[PDB]
Amino acid sequence: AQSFLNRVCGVSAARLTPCGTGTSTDVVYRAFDIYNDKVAGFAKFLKTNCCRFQEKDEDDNLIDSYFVVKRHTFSNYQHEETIYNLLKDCPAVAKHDFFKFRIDGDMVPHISRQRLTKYTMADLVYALRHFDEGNCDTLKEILVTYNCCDDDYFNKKDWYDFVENPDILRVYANLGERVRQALLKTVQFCDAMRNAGIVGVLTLDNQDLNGNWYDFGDFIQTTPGSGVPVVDSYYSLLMPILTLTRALTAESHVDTDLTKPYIKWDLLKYDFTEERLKLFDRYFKYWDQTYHPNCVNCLDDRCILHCANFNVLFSTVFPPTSFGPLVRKIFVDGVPFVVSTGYHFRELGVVHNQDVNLHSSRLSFKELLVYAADPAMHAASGNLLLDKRTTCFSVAALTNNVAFQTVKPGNFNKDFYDFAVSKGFFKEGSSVELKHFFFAQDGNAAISDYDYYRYNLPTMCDIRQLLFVVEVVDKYFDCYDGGCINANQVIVNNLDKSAGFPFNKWGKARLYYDSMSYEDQDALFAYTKRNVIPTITQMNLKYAISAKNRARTVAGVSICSTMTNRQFHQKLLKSIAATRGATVVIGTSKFYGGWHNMLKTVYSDVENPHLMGWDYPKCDRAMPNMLRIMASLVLARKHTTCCSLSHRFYRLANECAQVLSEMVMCGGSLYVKPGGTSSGDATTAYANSVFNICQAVTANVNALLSTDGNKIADKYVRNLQHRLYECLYRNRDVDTDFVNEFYAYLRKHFSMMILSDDAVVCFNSTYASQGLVASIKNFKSVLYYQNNVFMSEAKCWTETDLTKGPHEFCSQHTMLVKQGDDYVYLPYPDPSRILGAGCFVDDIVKTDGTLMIERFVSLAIDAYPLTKHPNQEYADVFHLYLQYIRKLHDELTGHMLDMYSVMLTNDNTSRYWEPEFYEAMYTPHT
Amino acid sequence: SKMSDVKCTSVVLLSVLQQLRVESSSKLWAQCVQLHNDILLAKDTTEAFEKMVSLLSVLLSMQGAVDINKLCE
Amino acid sequence: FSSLPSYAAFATAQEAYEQAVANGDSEVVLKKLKKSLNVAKSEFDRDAAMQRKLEKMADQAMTQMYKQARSEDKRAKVTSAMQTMLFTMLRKLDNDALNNIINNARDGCVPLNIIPLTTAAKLMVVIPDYNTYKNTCDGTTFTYASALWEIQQVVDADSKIVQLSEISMDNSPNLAWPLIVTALRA
Amino acid sequence: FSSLPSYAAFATAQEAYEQAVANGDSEVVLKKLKKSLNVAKSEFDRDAAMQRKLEKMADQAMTQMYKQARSEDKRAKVTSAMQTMLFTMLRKLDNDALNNIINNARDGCVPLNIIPLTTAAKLMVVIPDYNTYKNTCDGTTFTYASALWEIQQVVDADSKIVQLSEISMDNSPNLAWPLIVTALRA
RNA sequence: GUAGCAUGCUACGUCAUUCUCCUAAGAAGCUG
RNA sequence: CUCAGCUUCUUAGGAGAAUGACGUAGCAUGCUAC
Ligand SMILES: Nc1ncnc2c1ncn2[C@@H]1O[C@H](COP(=O)(O)OP(=O)(O)OP(=O)(O)O)[C@@H](O)[C@H]1O
Ligand SMILES: [Mg+2]
Ligand SMILES: [Zn+2]
Ligand SMILES: [Zn+2]
Repeated sequence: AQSFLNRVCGVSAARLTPCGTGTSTDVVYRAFDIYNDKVAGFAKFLKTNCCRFQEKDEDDNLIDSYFVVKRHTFSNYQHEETIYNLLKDCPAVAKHDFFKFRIDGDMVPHISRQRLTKYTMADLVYALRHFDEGNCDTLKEILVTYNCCDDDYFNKKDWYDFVENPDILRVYANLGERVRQALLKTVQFCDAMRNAGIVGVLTLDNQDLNGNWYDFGDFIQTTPGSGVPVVDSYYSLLMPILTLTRALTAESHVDTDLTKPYIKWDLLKYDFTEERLKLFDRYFKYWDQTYHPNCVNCLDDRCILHCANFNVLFSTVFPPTSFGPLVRKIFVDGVPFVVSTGYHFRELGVVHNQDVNLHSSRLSFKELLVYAADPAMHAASGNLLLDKRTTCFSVAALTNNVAFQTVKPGNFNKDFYDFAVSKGFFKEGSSVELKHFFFAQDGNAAISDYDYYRYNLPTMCDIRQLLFVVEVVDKYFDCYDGGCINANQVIVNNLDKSAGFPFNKWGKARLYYDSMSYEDQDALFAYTKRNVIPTITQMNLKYAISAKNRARTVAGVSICSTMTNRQFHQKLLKSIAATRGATVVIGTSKFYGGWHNMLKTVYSDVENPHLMGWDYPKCDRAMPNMLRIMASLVLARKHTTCCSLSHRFYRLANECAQVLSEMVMCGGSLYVKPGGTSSGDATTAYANSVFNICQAVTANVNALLSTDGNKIADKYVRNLQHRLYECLYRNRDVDTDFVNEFYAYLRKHFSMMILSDDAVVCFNSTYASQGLVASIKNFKSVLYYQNNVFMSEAKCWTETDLTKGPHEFCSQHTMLVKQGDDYVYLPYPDPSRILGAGCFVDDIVKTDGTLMIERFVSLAIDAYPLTKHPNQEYADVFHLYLQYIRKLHDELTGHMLDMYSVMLTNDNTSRYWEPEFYEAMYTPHT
Repeated sequence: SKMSDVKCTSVVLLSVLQQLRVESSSKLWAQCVQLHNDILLAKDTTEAFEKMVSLLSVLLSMQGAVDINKLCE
Repeated sequence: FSSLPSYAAFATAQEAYEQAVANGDSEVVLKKLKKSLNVAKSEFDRDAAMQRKLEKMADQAMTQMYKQARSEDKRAKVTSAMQTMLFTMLRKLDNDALNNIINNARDGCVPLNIIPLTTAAKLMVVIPDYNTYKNTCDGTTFTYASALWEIQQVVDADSKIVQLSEISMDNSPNLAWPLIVTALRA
Repeated sequence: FSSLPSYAAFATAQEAYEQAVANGDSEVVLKKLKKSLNVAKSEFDRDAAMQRKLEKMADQAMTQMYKQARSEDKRAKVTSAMQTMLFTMLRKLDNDALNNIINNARDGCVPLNIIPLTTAAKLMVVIPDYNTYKNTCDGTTFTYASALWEIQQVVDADSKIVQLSEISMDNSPNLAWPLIVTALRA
């Protein structure tokens, strides 16, 4: 073996310790992206052909430099020689050494390479894309072998989590430079092999962690002056890492290095189109598709989604004070107003209002509404603010003193607690115990809850994958009828709700829905279809009972935006709510056999079913901007016949300016939302359902493409993945003939039941074990790398038996019971929840049972199913509720008789303390 | 069943404190509210009783507002 | 739904029809009396329906008024009703520490600041009489909240430190009560 | 209706029915006018119903009109109110520096985030603890956003004025963090 | 064949309730 | 102080259906009178 080592390192003076066993191939198990005619996908392949050899420096030790000395046939060897000879000059390439050594009796060509790391960029993207703590040693080695973080940092509890410790981000950023180096050297490679007349496909698995490209077996020579690197399969699998590691962090420094002062961009610079184009031509020069810096010039929703995915990466370079509304000085009646005549979106680029009405004449109700909704004069007349409680940019402080709001403790119903403890409840060792209380918070409640947006990192997403997942997700929404409706066709449940800031100062939403007639509402909706209206959204504090002391703030979005978003999405949302049997079960009641119908729907002919499910850790705040934009797009695909491209883009811009990243008023002070859906917009539940379906489809795609493909014995599935890879990374336009095929495959082997962040799935278990459909590990990985949150074993679950049913959905457990001579699924809630609801109330008057009997009637309606629970105390909960309702009625009758010499007339109320009235709530008749 | 009674007592006591306008003192209100929250999510009984001691002491400090001589009975 | 003038006529018509069927009158007379019945009954039923609707309206108004009155009562006496419940539950718990501190507060021996719980504890108490002082303190130890605290400082009501030996039965009038005792956890 | 002229006709019927029935003679005529009374009643009832319907609609119309009026009035109110707010928040503009920054812009269009950062005459730092206070806001003057901010007043979470000498590492616990320092542009 | 009465039936006006649907309003509960 | 979904209870209005009843028009049959 000495001769082989000498030949390998003959030219290099460096030493060489053989990792292999005497000129024997070393076992290599990496993440080679592959696309052959009989194989496809981006999966961990056991390719054992390289002979890794390491270099030893003085004070013998092994640095991260290896010689990957593999063997090739003579024809491939000659082709590699010719291709390399035309790429020697370029520095973004490995210094190949081609040698001819006899092994036994013939000259097998021993091609070799120099100064190559142990892992490639494919391994880096695979470990960060498919990350399960059960097996993540490759990410450990990558982060420890490049000084990103000390090894001992891996002993921390939840080191990988983006919520338990945000410091993990600081670790990932240490990789960014390397990426941003290998993200630039590739361009050189491209350029070189475009000027050398070489055409081929660039793959991540042919690039080591310092940028060198070390494989030329798949290149053919076109005439010099021509040549096309195909980076669709490279820049798309590497795309989500460029924001996870903040690769373009060395772009805010002069000379673009980490050891120089940040560039001092003039405050007035709002249009960065030129810098965006320079960045695109610098890092993504050979991206085959047209990149529009401003998305107002984009062609279709699949283009507004391509160039917006680059603006989430190029907009992490520009200062955070350049975004938000662009203010211009208009003149009304002579007085100069300052108004938002545009918006510099972090994603949609710079957008200018089509009709900026400077030198106006007079302002009517709609004009005053648009001028008072936007934060132009709110942050133009307001003390500069440096609120250091939040890590989110603070624009201004409207008032002269900060406002601190506390959360009250929640009254206590002594009567019900006495009754329960007199009926044998609330003991030691009982399974049913109080765990739901009205928690209280200090004066930093609202701001501390709003500070949870720090989990909302700026996420760039794999675009070639999202542009297909969006087609499939719309396929899931293909059965609805949606569009734009007039002002007189809008249905609003409560007009007695807040109008948002500053409209909550003068009245409720009723006063702004009735004051301006349908004509003004339609004018305001057609205004948003060609103008961007920024708005302010309070962060109100929610007073609700829970088993955790989270504050649960909710965005009180402004009326000027809620009106228009309703007028835009109402038909589609109502059509989503009013259809039964669909994947989205919003609007489907759990009573009158609805739960059983849903459960049997999820089981729609799944070959080997057994369910799983999930609850996003923090959906509202952790949601990325790209996924929210995609949700707002696929909910606007129903307007193909009513709204043009420009109108739909301006509606997307309005939605982004009013929901996605809008400056909130969290206690008399304007802040800046990093991103993510606000939990007060007109499409919160349905947008969450869209995002959930998108994550599920992405998990399916990653599980079907991350399979080896050689061991798939189902020909149809093998070809399904072989065409899925083509439709993702080779095809460019929507392929309906395969989009519907894959949608059918999912709906067959992967059932779903989506209600916002609640998801129940009835995947075909045998396939999931095989790897042909999304398991729960796949969903965890997808959430990790796309949604930049880690999902632990407290939101997931998996029920191997259908009879028991889903472990939880909407916090209601499921049980199979014999009622009506047929086994039916009944949802029983958590008994502790019901006892807590009874014992603890919001208002002091709710602690007097006689006043609130309907409270207990409704609580018994919700708690009846426990009566059939095997545990005796679970049924005792419902029986106790019935007895307490009877006791309350007796007390009410006695009080009426004593206070007034009149007896309570009519006795229709005898139903409430008899179980018949509550079994009728789960009989499928009505 | 004292474990499930200290939590209700803590809720009642924090309500009583909030009625005494201890909420208009951010530092003391933060102390008492954190004590109450820790009492609620307590799986032990003795620890909840020590936090109950502290909360009741918060109530006792306000001698003027609460007369515990003739209304303790 | 009786006591109305229509029900009397209806009952008389019922009695007349009963007498007719007893006599087995002819079908023509039977029909005539049956229609006299049906008209009297049709009047009484209408009147009784009016009475029933009026009564249901009155009952709903009365119960709404009762709701209003009891809600106003519940809101009015909300402060004292919460303290009574608090002390009832405190007595029910019957813990040693809570009972001890409540008894001390009965005599006025309140704490100046929250009672700490750690070894590095700073507890300040007010001792307004020598009776409570001797009951609670004996030497250089202090009993409070079922806890032992070491007397670190004992300052009079005029901010003057007092040597421990000075406080005696014969020296009690000399000191200006109350005392303030600062102690640590033992 | 009760006063409707058709009532008179009905009355006549009843009057005749109250007269001829008293006589109880002439046979056929008694049977005839009874039907006429049924004719007298029916139409009258019908007319009554019609009138009642009209009355109901009239009431509804009035209510609707009244409702509209209220809305209009409220609309106007808000309009005026909203105008006032704008005017107020228009006058608080530091129009000198605001006009300077607008004119210095390339096309009169500048971000909103830089308006407070460049024309605001008062900074207001909310400091959650003391380490942050000494890091950023220390001294009687400091620098934020390239300006010389003069600390004008420090208040705590209770709105209690805090003298700059009270903010110390040793004395920090006894303060009610956060602190709201309302600096001023020099 | 006309007048009157009786039984039945079809249609319309009138009411009596019961049920269903729904238009709106109020109170409350649960779900993401 | 939010955005949607479902459920219970209460009140008012409208329509329809079921049964009970009155009145009128028409048809079948029966009866008194000429
Ligand atoms: N009261 C609400 N108002 C509006 N939206 C809500 C409300 N509660 C929940 N949501 C919306 O539903 C989604 C999830 O609600 P959920 O109650 O599960 O909170 P969560 O954010 O999932 O918190 P966690 O999972 O950590 O308990 C939220 O993401 C929010 O957008
Ligand atoms: Mg959740
Ligand atoms: Zn485009
Ligand atoms: Zn449309």
